[PDB]
Amino acid sequence: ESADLRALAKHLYDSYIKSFPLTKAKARAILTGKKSPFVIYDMNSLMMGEDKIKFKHKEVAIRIFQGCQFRSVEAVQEITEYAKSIPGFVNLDLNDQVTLLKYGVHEIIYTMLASLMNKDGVLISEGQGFMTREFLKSLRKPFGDFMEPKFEFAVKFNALELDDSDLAIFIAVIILSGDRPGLLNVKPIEDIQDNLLQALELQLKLNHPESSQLFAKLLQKMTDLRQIVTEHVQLLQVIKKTETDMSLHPLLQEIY
Amino acid sequence: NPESADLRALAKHLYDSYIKSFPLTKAKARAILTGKTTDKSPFVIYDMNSLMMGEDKIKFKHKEVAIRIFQGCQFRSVEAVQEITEYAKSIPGFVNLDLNDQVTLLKYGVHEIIYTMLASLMNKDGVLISEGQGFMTREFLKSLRKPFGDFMEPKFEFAVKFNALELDDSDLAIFIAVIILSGDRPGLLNVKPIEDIQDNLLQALELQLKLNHPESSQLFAKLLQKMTDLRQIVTEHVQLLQVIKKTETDMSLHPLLQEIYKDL
Ligand SMILES: CCCOc1ccc(C(=O)NS(=O)(=O)c2ccccc2)cc1CNC(=O)c1ccc(-c2ncccn2)cc1
Ligand SMILES: CCCOc1ccc(C(=O)NS(=O)(=O)c2ccccc2)cc1CNC(=O)c1ccc(-c2ncccn2)cc1
Repeated sequence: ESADLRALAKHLYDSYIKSFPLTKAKARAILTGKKSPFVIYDMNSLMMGEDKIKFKHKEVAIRIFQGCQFRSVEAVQEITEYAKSIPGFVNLDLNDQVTLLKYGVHEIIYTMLASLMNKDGVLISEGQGFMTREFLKSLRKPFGDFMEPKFEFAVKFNALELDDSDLAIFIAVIILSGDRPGLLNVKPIEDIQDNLLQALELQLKLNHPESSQLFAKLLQKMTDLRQIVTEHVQLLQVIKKTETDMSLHPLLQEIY
Repeated sequence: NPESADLRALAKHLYDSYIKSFPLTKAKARAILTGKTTDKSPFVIYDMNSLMMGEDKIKFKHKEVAIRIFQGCQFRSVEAVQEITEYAKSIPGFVNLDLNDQVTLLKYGVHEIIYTMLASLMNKDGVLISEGQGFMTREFLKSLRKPFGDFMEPKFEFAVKFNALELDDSDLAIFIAVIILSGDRPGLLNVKPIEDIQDNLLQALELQLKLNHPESSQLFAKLLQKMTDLRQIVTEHVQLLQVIKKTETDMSLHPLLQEIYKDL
């Protein structure tokens, strides 16, 4: 029966590679120094950064915020495509699929964002750039505390030393969460997640035999992700409440 | 197997201490709730006059109606902190930790445990109180004057889902131990020795659920995911309390609970 769990793990790994360009293994090689990325450590390297690498992604703090928004919008489509490759997912009630993606994408965004972070900064622009933790923290209120909680999570998350093959299954487990509000048919969702869970459990045991209770430790990080997401939502609200300089083009805002 | 043997020993030790620290077990609570018996029948409180006669029939160990009920839950919570603290000390390695970290684990751990153990005392219709002598309906509690009317409801919602896991006391003893030894608590000085203990606890829990619920696929994984639900409930609860102290300036909060809420 473990032959089907290994097949599922492989299936998911291949799909994850196809859907997500910048893998963790690639990002790690770049971060550690093993064709260096442009570094943004202050206002002037910022200015030159957009001059050089030029991101589709007026005020500096606002321009950075909006850039992260553009990337998350792309990430949602990459995630959506990955979800469709998870066995059983497309066979679910279409409203439920929509629901699972709607509530799942932020958790996955921050999970995968950790792959792009170390304690010193984050890879941006498909790894063409590196923007420092301190520079981000130096953005005026309340933008200077937007990325920081994510860095704190990443550092803890990255200590688990997961690889791409591990994360492919973990991500799929997040998507198939039966507790999302408004779901109409919870049974096949938890039935699929139960199977992904077994796959992840086995994967972690074979891949990290020396890492005791890694499975448990990973599931515990769910708490952390969700806390990060609700916290993020709340900051977004303050940006909405205050901040008049956030208004984009009518059509542009529709996209977000 | 010699590994497995040490894990079973740890499970037995924990279940034993749990029975010793917590006077009203889930097993007892379920016996009262399912109302099979004639000696263990609770007096039911479902409205005001019912509550009034409750005060007579029920010996409570410890003004306005919502307030007397609030102060009632506050007393019980404090009693629970004491019970949990006593249980915590029995967990191997706990008392050997940095004193400041022992306190930190308790501070952030006790509410998650209170609402875990509170689920043992609930069904969809209400909650056992005063050592199972009383039963207060969910509707009566929901009908309370705002904002007291919605203090208890999120706990009920959690409990019915949690209860569907069908855990028994021997399972819960270990799960509660795992909650206490949480290495991700804010302000922990020495994370590693906590994590090492928690690691051992997680092994014990995992084996326990497999032996006790062999037909329950991924119960271990499902139980751990409930820790997310617990965090949420505690967060909501604390926010609710901050609302109260501003609206109800004549309402007193117990100092121990206050110290727990402080910078939570
Ligand atoms: C692979 C998953 C997606 O990557 C994500 C996803 C979400 C987020 C995110 O939620 N950001 S955020 O919390 O909304 C934020 C707000 C204000 C300042 C910093 C961050 C960020 C990135 C990472 N950020 C970037 O890639 C990025 C950052 C800055 C720019 C940028 N900087 C200067 C000018 C224009 N763009 C472009 C991209
Ligand atoms: C280990 C089990 C823990 O039990 C707990 C723990 C926490 C809480 C809790 O946090 N409650 S609460 O959310 O603060 C709340 C306050 C007011 C109305 C509804 C809810 C409640 C109970 C349950 N409540 C009671 O046991 C209780 C309820 C009512 C009375 C009471 N009622 C009327 C008059 C006097 N006492 C006494 C105890």
